[PDB]
Amino acid sequence: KRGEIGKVSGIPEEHLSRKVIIYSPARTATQSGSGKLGKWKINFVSTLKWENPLMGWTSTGDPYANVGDSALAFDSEEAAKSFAERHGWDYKVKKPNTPLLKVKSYSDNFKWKGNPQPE
Amino acid sequence: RNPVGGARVHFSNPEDAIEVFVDGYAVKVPKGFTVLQACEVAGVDIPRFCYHSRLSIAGNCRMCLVEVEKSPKPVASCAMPALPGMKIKTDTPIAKKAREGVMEFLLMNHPLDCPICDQGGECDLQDQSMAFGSDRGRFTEMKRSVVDKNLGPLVKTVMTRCIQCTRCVRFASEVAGVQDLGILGRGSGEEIGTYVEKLMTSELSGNVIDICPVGALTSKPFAFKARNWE
Amino acid sequence: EKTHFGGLKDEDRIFTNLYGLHDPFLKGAMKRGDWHRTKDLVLKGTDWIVNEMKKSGLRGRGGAGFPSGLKWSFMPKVSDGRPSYLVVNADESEPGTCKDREIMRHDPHKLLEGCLIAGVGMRASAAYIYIRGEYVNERLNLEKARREAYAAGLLGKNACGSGYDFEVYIHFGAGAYICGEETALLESLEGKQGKPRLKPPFPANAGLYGCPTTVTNVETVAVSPTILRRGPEWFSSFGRKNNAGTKLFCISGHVNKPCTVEEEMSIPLKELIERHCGGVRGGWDNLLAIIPGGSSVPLIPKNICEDVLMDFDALKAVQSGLGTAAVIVMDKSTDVVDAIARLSYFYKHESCGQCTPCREGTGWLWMIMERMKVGNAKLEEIDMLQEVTKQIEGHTICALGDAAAWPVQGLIRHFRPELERRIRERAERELLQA
Amino acid sequence: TALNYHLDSPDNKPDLPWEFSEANQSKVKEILSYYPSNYKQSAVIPLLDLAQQQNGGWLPVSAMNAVAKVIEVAPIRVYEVATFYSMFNRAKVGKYHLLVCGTTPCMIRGSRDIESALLDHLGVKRGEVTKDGLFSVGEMECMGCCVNAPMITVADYSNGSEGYTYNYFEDVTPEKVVEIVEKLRKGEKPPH
Amino acid sequence: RSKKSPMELISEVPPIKVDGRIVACEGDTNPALGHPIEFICLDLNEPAICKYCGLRYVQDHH
Amino acid sequence: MDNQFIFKYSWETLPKKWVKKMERSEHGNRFDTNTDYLFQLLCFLKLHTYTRVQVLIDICGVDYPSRKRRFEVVYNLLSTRYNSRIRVQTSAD
Ligand SMILES: Cc1cc2nc3c(=O)[nH]c(=O)nc-3n(C[C@H](O)[C@H](O)[C@H](O)COP(=O)(O)O)c2cc1C
Ligand code: SF4
Ligand code: SF4
Ligand code: SF4
Ligand code: FES
Ligand code: FES
Ligand SMILES: [Zn+2]
Repeated sequence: KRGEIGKVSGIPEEHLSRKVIIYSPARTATQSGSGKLGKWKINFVSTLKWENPLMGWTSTGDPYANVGDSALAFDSEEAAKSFAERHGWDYKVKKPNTPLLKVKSYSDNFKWKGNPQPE
Repeated sequence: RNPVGGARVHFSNPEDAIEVFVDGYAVKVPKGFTVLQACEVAGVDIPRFCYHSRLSIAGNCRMCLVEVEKSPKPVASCAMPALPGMKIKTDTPIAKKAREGVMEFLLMNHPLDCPICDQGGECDLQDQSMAFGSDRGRFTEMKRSVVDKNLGPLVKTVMTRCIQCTRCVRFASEVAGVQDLGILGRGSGEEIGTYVEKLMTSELSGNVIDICPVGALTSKPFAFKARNWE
Repeated sequence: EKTHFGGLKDEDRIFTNLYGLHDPFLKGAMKRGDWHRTKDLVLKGTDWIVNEMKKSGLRGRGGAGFPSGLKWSFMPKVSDGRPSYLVVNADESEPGTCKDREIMRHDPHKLLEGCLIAGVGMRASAAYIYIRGEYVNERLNLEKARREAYAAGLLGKNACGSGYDFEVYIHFGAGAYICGEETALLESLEGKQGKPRLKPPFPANAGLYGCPTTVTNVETVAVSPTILRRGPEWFSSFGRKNNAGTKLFCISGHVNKPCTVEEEMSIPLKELIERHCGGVRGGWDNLLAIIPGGSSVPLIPKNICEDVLMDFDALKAVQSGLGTAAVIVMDKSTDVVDAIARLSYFYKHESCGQCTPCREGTGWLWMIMERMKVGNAKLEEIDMLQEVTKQIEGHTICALGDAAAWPVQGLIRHFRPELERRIRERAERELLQA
Repeated sequence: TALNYHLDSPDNKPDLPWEFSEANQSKVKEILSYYPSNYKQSAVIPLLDLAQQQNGGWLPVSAMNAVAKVIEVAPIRVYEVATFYSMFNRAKVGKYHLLVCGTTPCMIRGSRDIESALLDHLGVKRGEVTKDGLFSVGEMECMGCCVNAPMITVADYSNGSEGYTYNYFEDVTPEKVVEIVEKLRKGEKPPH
Repeated sequence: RSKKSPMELISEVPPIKVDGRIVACEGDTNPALGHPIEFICLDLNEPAICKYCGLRYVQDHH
Repeated sequence: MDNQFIFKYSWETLPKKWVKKMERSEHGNRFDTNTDYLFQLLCFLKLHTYTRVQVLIDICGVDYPSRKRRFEVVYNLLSTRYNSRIRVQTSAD
């Protein structure tokens, strides 16, 4: 809806109907730092990537292969939604999963373990 | 400020919320919430090697040290419970020189096999060394070494590059539910292993690959296949 | 007096039979004043014992220095289902100290009386004595004494004829220096590796088996019964303000006939060395260095060991505290760098490798000081050693890291010029031979 | 030769059956009785020491599993305990385990002089048993005030859990230590 | 010769004899022109293979 | 002229409604003005006696795809006589 900016962008018209996914990438499991969170990106699904039959190089024909990764990063969900809405893409927002901080204490390691009652 | 990583704080008791000063910015946290978690609430990210939010708290590796105004020694923020009205200090010369001093000890016996480490691009040791570390490097003598003992067809182990953070041991003892991995020895030269020929036979036994920060435990099927950036 | 706190009359001493001149079993202890109407002593209740201990000013031995009254008062007054325990730190590691094995070899019933008195003054259902693993004969003798006391109704249910119940068990380690720590003691006694736990979970709230407990030295509890019987006011007379009492000194080193006598608290070092244990070998003229107390404290050179008082605060003001009170003197005939290097190797050997600064820092200290023992290092390595010791100190879990950093700092502060001398002479040799 | 891994050997392997002796069973029960029933893991140190005494001075992997079954814990939790403490040998030692000079309170007085005599009188390196399984040389820790720099230490593993004895000898001499070795060769014990 | 790939060509080099618990491998005799130094604990009876070079080190003693 | 002197004088001399946002630092004096006052501000900076900005270095442009005014055109200027460098930037769409 409201693809006027999409119309005036000048990009090929056939790429204005692409379905896109909006999400905030989660923290990687292999690292414990949280310096790569809170930034939203549009995920064009550049699925088609065949293999060059000369050297095994990965060829592609999708112009949006790495745009959403290398560039085009948004500081908020609203900005990304407004951007996709302005360019007339059928976006689909995926809310991120956030950790739930729980009361954790060192002393919980060392519990009385009850009373040696017969059982 | 907003919590780092979007972490949600669940106040099971609205009345009990002690107010602390992480770096001069007062925040409210419930009972418990060790100094590390209080800083996590206030948007401050503290280095950590032994502390996993899913396992029991251990105090080794002394990397999350911070300075408290009413404390002579730097305290382990990952273990010291929060108290009302603390004046915590993170960006302080004491709390910094603590971190470089600890990480120098961490790196003094680490092997020089970064180009062949399967966790080269996503290692917490080097990523934190670039930020919270001194660039010079002072150690010059001979390092130690540990031989590699096979365990499992899908967990490739190089225990030479293993900081003894005991995270794998706690995971195997608590989450996995099978007690096969333990810490053996005393002093400089303690090893971690099964002490026998047994392999890790558990359904969720492949999670030791991610939970171990350094490249000591890495997946065997993914041995040297690709780097994280590609 | 106040002018000089030196010399006991040999009848004011409380550790009789210290030389093993008489029987150490129940009969000898009974004839020497043990198990003397202890039921009357325990029937005044817990509060009276704690108040008397506070009045007596009994500073905790074993190197901690914490007052015993304050430590005992920390135990809870009401039992919330969890019984309270008592652990006696009989692990006499850190060699050069032989006072605890002498106490348990010759005065076992005194230790049993002290532990019972402590368990009356702290609401402890049972008490555990953790004997060092190497003390096999001592453990067997103390077990015999314990069963002798049990057969006499002195322990067990209805202890000493009163309504109080006390069970005394025996546990022995397997040769680990770190097991002597306050918390690694409880970890080992719980059935796992002896690695210390973090401090904020204090043993007064979660100790042995997750139950509140208090750890006290065997020497500190052995003086508990005699203090109450002889009166707290009498005990406070020996020494000076807030740190009075009688301390056992295990003198050793380059001296002739080293003794292990018990004397006053604020004993002058010169008087103690030159009165009991003859004199330092070669005379006082050499007196290269001396470690006051155990080896876990910084060294004191020749200049500042004169007119020094063997008190906790008096020594602490000299940046070298008093630990187990077993001095090791060094004559000028021997080098000081080699002894400290061997001490650093010992600290590297016994470190339980839990936290990073102690696990790696002690090894680094050993390597650096082995290198400089032959002088094979640059001149700037001394400041590097100082910085490494500063990094190790204060960032560890237990006090062994500080106990390993302190001797190096003591050597550097007082005996630095020897290091430059060795380094320079080795440099001259290297340039002379090609 | 202190290692933290097994590499199964025909002398010690997990499949071998190890059981506490009938005389030692009463001692096992007495040891277990000193601790609450739910906290049976606390008896690991006394049980391991008793098992080492019974076997003859060394702790095989099967004895560790037997102790683990006795206290009902995972066998790794007993491997950790056995490896941590410097009193469980985990490697075969002859009937007598000689212990050699100690640390720096003693090395100040010249501890490290009496080390080669014990080795060349039997022709075996440290940690290696003689041709017959009687003597071995290992390291020790000083009990305390080590005024006599040359000391030796013996462990009577010949009789087993019954005649086990751990004595410390003071003021040892290179010919005196040979005299003690010969005295222990026939069977009689020296005076301490 | 070129019919022998490094896979089957590095295995024909006999293992190095060295005393001690560990050995430092640098690749070339000049440290700057080799690989990063790699201390390996050669305690197992199998030769310990350097991860960079592929050279095998075995303990002469025992 | 000194960088802080340009700061003080220009901020005092300029009409207040022209400059929405302005910044002083070692990197460079910045005048973030509105999109319609840009011509007038440039004319004032070109002709005023104390601030004689005679040469325009370049007209830049930065794309911020996260704000309502996506683009931002930057005008780098130079005063040859007084040896100063001023930077004026606005927001576009
Ligand atoms: C590394 C370390 C080793 C220790 N070893 C002993 C020891 O062998 N014997 C002892 O009585 N105290 C030792 N201590 C001091 C203990 O903390 C002490 O036994 C305990 O705190 C009781 O002290 P108290 O007698 O003042 O109550 C050691 C402390 C540390 C940090
Ligand atoms: S674990 Fe990290 S620091 Fe160690 S070699 Fe691998 S990438 Fe380098
Ligand atoms: S193997 Fe990994 S998880 Fe386990 S202690 Fe070593 S670094 Fe930590
Ligand atoms: S400082 Fe040393 S002895 Fe103390 S807990 Fe840490 S590693 Fe163990
Ligand atoms: S991360 Fe907290 S002490 Fe290791
Ligand atoms: S430790 Fe060997 S003489 Fe005392
Ligand atoms: Zn190599």
